[PDB]
Amino acid sequence: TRSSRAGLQFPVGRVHRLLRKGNYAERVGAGAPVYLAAVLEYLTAEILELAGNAARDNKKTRIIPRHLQLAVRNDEELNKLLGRVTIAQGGVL
Amino acid sequence: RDNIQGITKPAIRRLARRGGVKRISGLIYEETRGVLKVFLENVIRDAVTYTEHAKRKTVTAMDVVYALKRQGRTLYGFGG
Amino acid sequence: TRKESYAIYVYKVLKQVHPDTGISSKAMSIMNSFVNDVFERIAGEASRLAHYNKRSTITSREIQTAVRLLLPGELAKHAVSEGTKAVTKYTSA
Amino acid sequence: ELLIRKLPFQRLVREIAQDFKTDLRFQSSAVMALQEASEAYLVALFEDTNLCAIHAKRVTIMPKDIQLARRIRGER
Amino acid sequence: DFHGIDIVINHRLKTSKTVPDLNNCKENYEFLIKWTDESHLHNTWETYESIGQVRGLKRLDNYCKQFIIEDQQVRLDPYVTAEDIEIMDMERERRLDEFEEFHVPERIIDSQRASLEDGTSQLQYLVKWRRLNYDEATWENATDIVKLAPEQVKHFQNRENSKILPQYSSNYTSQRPRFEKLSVQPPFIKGGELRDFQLTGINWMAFLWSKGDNGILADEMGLGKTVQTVAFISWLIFARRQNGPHIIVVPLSTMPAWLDTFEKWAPDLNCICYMGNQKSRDTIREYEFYTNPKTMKFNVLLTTYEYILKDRAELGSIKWQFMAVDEAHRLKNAESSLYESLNSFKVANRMLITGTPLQNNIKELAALVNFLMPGRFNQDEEQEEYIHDLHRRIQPFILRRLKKDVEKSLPSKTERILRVELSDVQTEYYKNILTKNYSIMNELKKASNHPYLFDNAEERVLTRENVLRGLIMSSGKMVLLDQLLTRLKKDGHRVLIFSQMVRMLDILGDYLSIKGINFQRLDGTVPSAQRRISIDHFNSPDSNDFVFLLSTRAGGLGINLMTADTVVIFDSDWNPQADLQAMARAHRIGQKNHVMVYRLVSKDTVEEEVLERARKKMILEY
DNA sequence: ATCAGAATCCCGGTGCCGAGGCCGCTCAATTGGTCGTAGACAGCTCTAGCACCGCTTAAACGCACGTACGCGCTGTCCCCCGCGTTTTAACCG
DNA sequence: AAAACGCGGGGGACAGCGCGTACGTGCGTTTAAGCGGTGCTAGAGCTGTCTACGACCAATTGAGCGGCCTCGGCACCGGGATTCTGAT
Ligand SMILES: Nc1ncnc2c1ncn2[C@@H]1O[C@H](COP(=O)(O)OP(=O)(O)O)[C@@H](O)[C@H]1O
Ligand code: BEF
Repeated sequence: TRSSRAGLQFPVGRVHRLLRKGNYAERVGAGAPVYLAAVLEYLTAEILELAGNAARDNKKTRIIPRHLQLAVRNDEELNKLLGRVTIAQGGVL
Repeated sequence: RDNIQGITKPAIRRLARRGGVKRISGLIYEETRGVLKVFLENVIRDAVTYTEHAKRKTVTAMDVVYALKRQGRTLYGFGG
Repeated sequence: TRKESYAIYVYKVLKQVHPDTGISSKAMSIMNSFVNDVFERIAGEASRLAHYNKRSTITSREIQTAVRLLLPGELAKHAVSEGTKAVTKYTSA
Repeated sequence: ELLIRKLPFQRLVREIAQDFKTDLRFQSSAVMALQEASEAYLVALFEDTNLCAIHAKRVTIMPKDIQLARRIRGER
Repeated sequence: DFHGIDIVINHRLKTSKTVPDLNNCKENYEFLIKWTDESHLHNTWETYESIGQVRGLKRLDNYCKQFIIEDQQVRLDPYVTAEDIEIMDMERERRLDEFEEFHVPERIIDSQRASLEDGTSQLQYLVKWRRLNYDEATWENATDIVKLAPEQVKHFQNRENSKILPQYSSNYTSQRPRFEKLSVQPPFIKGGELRDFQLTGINWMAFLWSKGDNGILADEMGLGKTVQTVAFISWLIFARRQNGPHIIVVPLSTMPAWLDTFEKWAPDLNCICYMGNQKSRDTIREYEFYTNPKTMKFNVLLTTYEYILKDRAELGSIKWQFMAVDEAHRLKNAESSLYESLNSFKVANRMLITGTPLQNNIKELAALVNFLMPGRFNQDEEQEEYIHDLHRRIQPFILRRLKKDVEKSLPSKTERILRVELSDVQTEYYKNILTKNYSIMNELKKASNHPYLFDNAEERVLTRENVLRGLIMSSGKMVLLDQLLTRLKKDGHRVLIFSQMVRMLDILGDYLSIKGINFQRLDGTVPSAQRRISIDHFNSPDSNDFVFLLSTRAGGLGINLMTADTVVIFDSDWNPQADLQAMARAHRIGQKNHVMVYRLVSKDTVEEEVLERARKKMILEY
């Protein structure tokens, strides 16, 4: 598996498949899917880490909309990345 | 009554308190129904256009999400 | 039926970063839609850039520029760094 | 939990969609998405309106406050 | 916590105009108030000056204003008619009777001793009054209670020192003792006059209990299935010493019937009704268990489906020996949250009761069988064998009895279908809803029944005369209804009308109020108390009501309607079993009038298809 | 109520640069044909989200009451206008 | 041609003080609405057959692009008429 040999948790192969099938360009470089999977994995890891931290602060083992939205909105970084975005069932800071 | 009045004064109240409003004027409520009304017209218009293109006689959560994403507020949770 | 979602991979990343915590169907849907949004944005940026440079192929440097434009900053360096480690380690094997 | 009120919202949505099309047939997920989006919009707008009142040296929001918020957003 | 007006009883003139003014009311009229946190019999006459500033004054004003408007339109209004005053004093006397009976106790819960200002450790009885749930329950004076109802205090003492308590209930589940085929009424049953078929059912269900497996009482609606249930509960609690708690879950509107049956066929046996608001639940929790860090005293607990669902967890702890469901037709859906809840309930033995065992599709019968006994359960010619082998397999586990073979005294049941012609307005609405721009099969049903159901059909067809002529002539169904109602009034018969739509019932009620007939209505939105009052009035020996308006299943599942002769079904409910179950509300064993069933059908409409396809469901009963 | 004093404004004069036309021959257009395969169409099984009704009961409506704040008015005094004058950075060959 | 300093000066900021409409706050009603439960049956969502549709490829040519070249038209000026503006 390309992902397993890559040591990234995201599907490099399926990312390549969608880049081909998404009419994005006629040919796709070998490293582009790899790089994109790496960045997606990194952003997911960052957000999940922040969500887990919010859940710990709230003394809950379960990561719920309010945990995720509270992470995104407290953190200025993700806040400016997803400012004009709304998380379903998510509460106000 | 007409269902525009279905959005009750307590509902407008709770919205305002969440957004941080300390006090709400009696004139606020009609206009909140108005802005809610126009936003729903816009989003439902795009959603219905999506279904009409799709030859689908059923508005779909993906259609609503796509409409909102164009209007500039992407909605997460109902993706597919 | 085969459904297009980033379920198992988000699970894997979450266990890596927080082994005890789990994520439910709804929150997986939130993560899946978020990853799809970010990924669509990056891919659209890459295609637009390849177009404006009159280049008819996509690659790690396209995604370099896309990630650097999109991510606001102080994760731009991190995303670039992890993507680069992935792509050099790819081009080796 | 959600606060714009479920069945009233669904009927409001139904008659709004009635004008754009007939025998139009929503989904439960679609209604939920609509309500959540409208909730988010209105909470943002009341946040803006309260900024406007606080800047005008007022605690209670007003019509003029919400119209200020809207015509600086730009949909108006 | 602090004394203040909570309910107001009645009014009177302190010492001997059209619209009394505030001063006129305050001085001349005097009001019988109840105080908060007091019994409903510790009432007192009162006046504004004496009460002073105290909470509940808003309710003193609201009731006084209702009194002023009432005095205005009794007779001093310009419009006076005999029917109007009849309705006014009728509702007045009903309200008086209900409040008068709100004084007397129904049961006593516990006795506690408390020091007063004088230091006496006088005893106090917590007492539930009639027509009340356990909420708003007060500690009344023991002396007053014993004087007012010594019999209830005796029943109370027998209950607390009862030899029938669960705590030493025997545990025969290791091996159930083998019984003897009973041929006579056991002397425990203090109702008398149990029927031979009812004894046969008791022994069948006892044999099944002894063998250990379970069964469904499939005797058709109106064979005293409730009486068999009470007899067998008494049988378990006496013949087999299984005192431990039993749970009966019944449809609402039949809960008072179940109290009446339990008390009259087993007065010594304790039952606790489980409904009311959260305070009613809490006052039950105060009594159903002891204040200790566990034993149950209640021999039986009666409740409804909604309350089961709500208090699933808290009731789920209680080891139930016998859980019995009345009208086992809401258990036909495996996905039903009541289905999951009852499976989650920790029950030794389950019993199901249903007039109609086999529902629309075989999957429902399968679901019922599986929940009876979990883990133990197409081509035409293979099917013909398969249905019969499934039937043969379930016969030992089912008991069904037909009204024709037994209870000969029950007069025969006659059912007739009246094909009605669609009126012009209905036809016009029909063609309109077969297109757009008049301004789903539901709309066809509404148009076929009566066009007033639609939002603004009032103006389309339309003083006192005009409204009635419009309402009658708008529906040919209503025209036939008029001819039958006048014929039945001439014949002195009594009728009950089953309509699917609450709006149909509202139209019928407006019609009958206009024409002047006295009726009684029972519906889902009706609170439990006034439903019971409605049933008591229509079943009383004297009854000025000739028409009983009913939904198909609110009053057409488990309610008793002695003293009715005609059942008019406006429309099939897509389920012939539910139609039959409503039809058997007047064909009880207690009827000596030869009930005749008129089912109204509109010609060249959806109802013909509905009947043609319910015919398939009838054929599958074989 | 009045007319003087700046700014705005009307016309038309001369100069310059870009618009719009023309010309050639570049490049992609336009037939003409072929092949593969995406969609239209037809048909089936099965989902699911109507329409309503129970039932309990949280929530909304109406009304009444008290008082914190909206809006107005007045007063003072900081903080800009609106020049004129003097630097200053910029102006485009 | 514009920026930058400086002075007097008018206008308006900001604060205070009062009153009264309007607001929030109980008090319980009536309302309607989860959250079950009914029976649909519209219309998916999916598959399979076969056609017209569209993607590529030469071969032919005619619209567009760059270059080149005129001259209307716009910006420009001075001078003359228009104008809205206090000021007393
Ligand atoms: N042997 C009997 N003696 C007196 N009343 C009876 C007897 N059998 C039946 N009844 C009456 O018939 C009514 C209906 O019982 P049934 O329809 O069989 O069950 P359910 O009451 O659950 O519908 C009861 O309310 C009861 O009062
Ligand atoms: F037997 Be019926 F349900 F009264």
